[PDB]
Amino acid sequence: GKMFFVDLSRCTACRGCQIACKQWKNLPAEETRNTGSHQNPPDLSYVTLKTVRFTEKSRKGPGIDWLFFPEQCRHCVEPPCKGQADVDLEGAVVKDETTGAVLFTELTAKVDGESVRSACPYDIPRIDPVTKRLSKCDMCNDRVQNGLLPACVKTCPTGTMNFGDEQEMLALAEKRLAEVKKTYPGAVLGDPNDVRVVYLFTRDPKDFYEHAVA
Amino acid sequence: ELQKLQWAKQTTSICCYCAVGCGLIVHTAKDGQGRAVNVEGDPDHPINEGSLCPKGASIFQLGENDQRGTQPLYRAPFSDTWKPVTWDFALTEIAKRIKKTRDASFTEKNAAGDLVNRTEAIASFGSAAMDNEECWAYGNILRSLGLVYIEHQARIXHSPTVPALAESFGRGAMTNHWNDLANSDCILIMGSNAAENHPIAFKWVLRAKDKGATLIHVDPRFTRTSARCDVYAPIRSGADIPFLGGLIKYILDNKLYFTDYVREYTNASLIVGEKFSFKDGLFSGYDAANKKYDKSMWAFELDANGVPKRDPALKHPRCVINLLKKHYERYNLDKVAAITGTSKEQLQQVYKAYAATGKPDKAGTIMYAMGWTQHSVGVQNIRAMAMIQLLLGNIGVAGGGVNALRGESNVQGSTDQGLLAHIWPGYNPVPNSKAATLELYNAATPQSKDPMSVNWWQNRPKYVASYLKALYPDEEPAAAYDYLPRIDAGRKLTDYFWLNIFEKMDKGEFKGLFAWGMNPACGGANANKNRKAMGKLEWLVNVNLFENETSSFWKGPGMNPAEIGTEVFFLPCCVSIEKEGSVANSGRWMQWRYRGPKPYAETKPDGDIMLDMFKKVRELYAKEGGAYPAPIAKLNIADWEEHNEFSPTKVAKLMNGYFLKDTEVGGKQFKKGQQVPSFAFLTADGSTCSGNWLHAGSFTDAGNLMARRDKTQTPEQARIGLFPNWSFCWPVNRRILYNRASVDKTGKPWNPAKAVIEWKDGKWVGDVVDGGGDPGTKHPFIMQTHGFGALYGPGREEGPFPEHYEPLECPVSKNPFSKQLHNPVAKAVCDPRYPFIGTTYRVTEHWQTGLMTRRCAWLVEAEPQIFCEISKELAKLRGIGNGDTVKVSSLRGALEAVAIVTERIRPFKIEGVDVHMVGLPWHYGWMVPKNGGDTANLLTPSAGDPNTGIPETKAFMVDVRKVWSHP
Ligand SMILES: Nc1nc2c(c(=O)[nH]1)N[C@H]1C(S)=C(S)[C@@H](COP(=O)(O)OP(=O)(O)OC[C@H]3O[C@@H](n4cnc5c(=O)[nH]c(N)nc54)[C@H](O)[C@@H]3O)O[C@H]1N2
Ligand SMILES: Nc1nc2c(c(=O)[nH]1)N[C@H]1C(S)=C(S)[C@@H](COP(=O)(O)OP(=O)(O)OC[C@H]3O[C@@H](n4cnc5c(=O)[nH]c(N)nc54)[C@H](O)[C@@H]3O)O[C@H]1N2
Ligand code: SF4
Ligand code: SF4
Ligand code: SF4
Ligand code: SF4
Ligand SMILES: [S]
Ligand SMILES: [W+6]
Repeated sequence: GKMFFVDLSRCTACRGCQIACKQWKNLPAEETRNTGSHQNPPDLSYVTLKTVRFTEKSRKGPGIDWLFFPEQCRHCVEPPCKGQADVDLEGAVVKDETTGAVLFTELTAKVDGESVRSACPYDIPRIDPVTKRLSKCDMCNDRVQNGLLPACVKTCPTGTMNFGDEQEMLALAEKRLAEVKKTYPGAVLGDPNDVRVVYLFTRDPKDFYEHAVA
Repeated sequence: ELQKLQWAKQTTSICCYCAVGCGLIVHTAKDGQGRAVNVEGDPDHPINEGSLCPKGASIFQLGENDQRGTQPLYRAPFSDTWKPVTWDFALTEIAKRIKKTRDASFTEKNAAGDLVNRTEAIASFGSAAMDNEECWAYGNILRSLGLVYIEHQARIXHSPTVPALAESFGRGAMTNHWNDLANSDCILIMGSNAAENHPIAFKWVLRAKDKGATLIHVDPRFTRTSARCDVYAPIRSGADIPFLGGLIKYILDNKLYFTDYVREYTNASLIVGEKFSFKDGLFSGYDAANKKYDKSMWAFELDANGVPKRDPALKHPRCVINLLKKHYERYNLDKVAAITGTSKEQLQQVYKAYAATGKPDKAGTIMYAMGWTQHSVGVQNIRAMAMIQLLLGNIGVAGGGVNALRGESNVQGSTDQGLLAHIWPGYNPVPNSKAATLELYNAATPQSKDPMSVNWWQNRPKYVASYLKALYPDEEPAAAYDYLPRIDAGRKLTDYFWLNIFEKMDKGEFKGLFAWGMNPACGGANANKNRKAMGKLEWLVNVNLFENETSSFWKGPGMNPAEIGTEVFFLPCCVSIEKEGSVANSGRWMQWRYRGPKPYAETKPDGDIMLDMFKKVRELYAKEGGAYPAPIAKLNIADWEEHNEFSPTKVAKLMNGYFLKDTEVGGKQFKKGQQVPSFAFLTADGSTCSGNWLHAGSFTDAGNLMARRDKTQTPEQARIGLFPNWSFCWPVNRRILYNRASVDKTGKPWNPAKAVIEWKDGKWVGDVVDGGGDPGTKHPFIMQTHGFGALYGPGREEGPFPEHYEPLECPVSKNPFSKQLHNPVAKAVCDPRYPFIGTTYRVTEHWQTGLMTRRCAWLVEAEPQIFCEISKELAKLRGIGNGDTVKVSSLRGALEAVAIVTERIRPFKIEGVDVHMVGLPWHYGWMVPKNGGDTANLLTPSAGDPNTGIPETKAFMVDVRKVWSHP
């Protein structure tokens, strides 16, 4: 299967990834306001599969710890969203057995949407109010199966976004965790045995987002 | 197969935003015959490797955008409505406006009765956003029309600091290039927010860190850059010279300078004359009545041949380096810490890390962009960086350089093409009234008697001749010389620049303005004053992608169309991906891009617009006569066109240049019609044309070298990332300028592991050598008169060594280094109702005034509204909560913004008082989006720096007040 390694110690919050996801899928923009933050859209929605969350933490001395979290579906090895949707209808949520992508179909309109979100330990699933379809990151599974990197991975200038075979990406995550701990001692990988989107957090993942880890 | 791309033609392009020069792939429907369907990164491009920031990444949405101009619009005097109109009408009516204004205002001779052949009732603004071929053509059209008031973007952010690099190294350009950053051992980012403003730069910065590099951010604010550096050092606004002077003292005191480099390749050994002195903040030669220096007091002592004397031992008390040591002894850590607000401990950390790159096996680079360098001593700030780099042996080396980051995708090119008042293309000066012949023009070029000084500018007469032979190939250069307009020798040079253009407009002194690819209604400081002043024009040609605050100033806030007589022609141009041409990035990479989709609707490439507009002026002169027709009538536009259209390919071959007849040059036979293979083979006698001597080598008989997409590298090229076969850089594909300084006098690299060039088997291997000659036979700075990197720079108006003079007028009363508080060769009101230091800056998601990015829904999505960043301390003082609406006011205007309260802004400790900085983006404008807010330039003064002729956008006094809500 495939896997993302996301090294948050390299992220400049340029939000190339957030634009690249919408450009590839031709997703519409939300109506947004500034409410005292660079963060926008403020949350995932039916039309936003990835948003970069900004959190500011004080540190002693000059500056802050500025925490950037480009949030997306984790493509869980054993996805509970599927387990819950499979209660109401099989084929609403499937698994590509080649890539490991967890994929919502048009039959998500025929299952209990709110229950599927509730079963997501990462609170990823989002519901269209008109159609009641569910949307999320789909791993750019079409691009992946046609030799291309996912849009958000290709666009990322810093080396934050990494993608490939799960064995190469786990080995990369381990090797990089050892190096990054030298400068960021509280560095951890997010749920690295359970997910296909493996974040390296520079400190306690919850500081980045309430749902950063299960 | 991906359905989205299945039947679409793939072409390559170059990002239309910042000067990184990232590569794009464009997919166009119907195998090229349709609209764009996709735009993303070019995986094969060596700079971005397929990565894009949200601006590059949203170019699909910029191009395929139903808000774009569709055809020419017309606004009649006093009219409150646009009138859709044809191209034939618009360009016929404009051709008539030009001729009328020109005829009515042409001066064949000035008051002194000297030949000038110029119009002073037309100005032009723009543009760094145009292709290199369009920039070159546009300048030559304006000059053949006799304009002198020709300005653009570069004047605002770059022209204030470019002299620092020309004085120090002999050229104004960024010394290295983006990939080269990965070779640095210590990266000092100071007056740059590169992670936000040159985002793909951080690919290469973080790769340096991977190989052991220390990343240092020195900035008044904590930014997205600061988050990814090892060291964030806060500096209070305008304390950069003290910061850098302290580093100079530190390097000198601790002998961390690279002696062999300093002795041979800098002017450290040159004997300064007895008339040079510094006391009490003043250099010798000070005329206190006129606040200007007699620079002859700063002259070197000369030998019998007129060559500056040297003590290679560096012992003579009047050796530059001994004078340098004496000058900087005042910049001790306690004084520098007190004025910068940087902790003594953090100063020592940064000084130690950076000065460690004095060792030959380590390289340090300084990255600066605009920062706060627009003020009268900005040029001395950059001088100090250049001096630090010359002391540490960091000029000419991989991972070194002064990386002066360019702003716009083609601001390098647009400067190269002479879209500023004082320069023709190739940095040949615009003649003044006293330069009455070509011979007199050429006599002003300084000569050297030192046989080791290449002094390459001595070749100028070949470049001026070849450039005249490009505009007028049937004329002798000496005759052609009289066709081009001249500035008054008596007049202060800055009277012809950006800010005086606005001042004049507001005095009613211009009939016509071209706002060609600029949004002055938002980009100019003091927007209230400039929006009023545009009313005082008779006519305005605005060429842009969208309707905007400039095209439509007449129906802007508080305006009455009825009362405003300005006739406006809005001419819609096509986006970057809809045309062919080249853009020159910050590293001087001249990169060819191709059309994806055809121009949207009836939009046109700038090239077609300007050529059709001119062709109509030409024929309208051929049938009515009128003022001095010769320049217009004889201008060689044949070479600019193919198939009844502007030809990027043919303009690029003319700019490179070709032999106008059979010529023997440099011991070689060249046939008529052949391309000039290099500026080395240009002549002064009319055998050659070249639109731009820097372009000689870019488009040869081997073909279009700008269009090369070849990643072939030797091991030594690949080790430092020269990519010599990927596009082409001026001059003659020298990727790292001054690279002769990277080797010893035998031609062996100081740092073999990062060799730039190396003498092997009687040749220079690696980069193209910056100056021909056997090892040890030439001084390494070939564009300098004397040939050396200048630690002592006596051409500078403020003195030959940088000295702290307080840029922050209002809150500062004490200079701890001298009795001279302010710049003695350069009045702010400091009204106490405005206690806070206002500043403006960018965010990653928006571009310039936002004219482009406020039309992009994904960028508005991320950054929908003007905001005001303030400290928790200023929040607490003004009872402002995060998300509260606030009113930001100055003497010049007022606006509302959303407060962002953040520890990313801290108070500055100035003379035991907390002084508060207020930050705004200048990306917003009344036209779009709904509720986006207006320009931060409502608040900024026009007043302007006496020296640089640029107003203050980085430190201007404001108040911020909570705008109250219903309980
Ligand atoms: N995203 C994006 N990128 C852009 C642009 C854009 O609009 N948006 N515009 C482009 C253009 S045309 C230009 S010229 C460049 C400009 O590029 P930059 O110079 O990077 O632009 P700014 O953000 O205006 O200023 C850089 C930094 O200077 C700091 N600064 C302010 N005052 C001082 C001071 O006294 N000392 C020091 N050391 N730092 C100070 C500010 O806090 C800010 O973080 O950016 C280019 N790139
Ligand atoms: N307060 C404040 N003011 C500033 C600054 C700041 O930091 N603070 N920054 C200053 C700087 S560094 C600069 S460079 C200026 C920039 O000021 P402007 O140049 O006036 O800014 P824009 O017009 O927003 O950006 C350039 C224009 O190029 C246009 N363009 C794009 N492609 C094409 C094309 O193919 N042809 C043509 N003809 N036009 C095209 C875009 O639509 C856009 O209008 O602003 C300056 N003003
Ligand atoms: S593209 Fe990369 S650096 Fe930019 S915000 Fe996304 S993950 Fe971070
Ligand atoms: S993998 Fe594809 S769908 Fe998922 S966040 Fe990235 S661009 Fe969007
Ligand atoms: S993150 Fe949530 S939506 Fe994505 S696979 Fe796991 S359980 Fe399903
Ligand atoms: S704006 Fe600059 S960094 Fe971003 S994609 Fe364009 S050239 Fe590259
Ligand atoms: S610029
Ligand atoms: W600029």
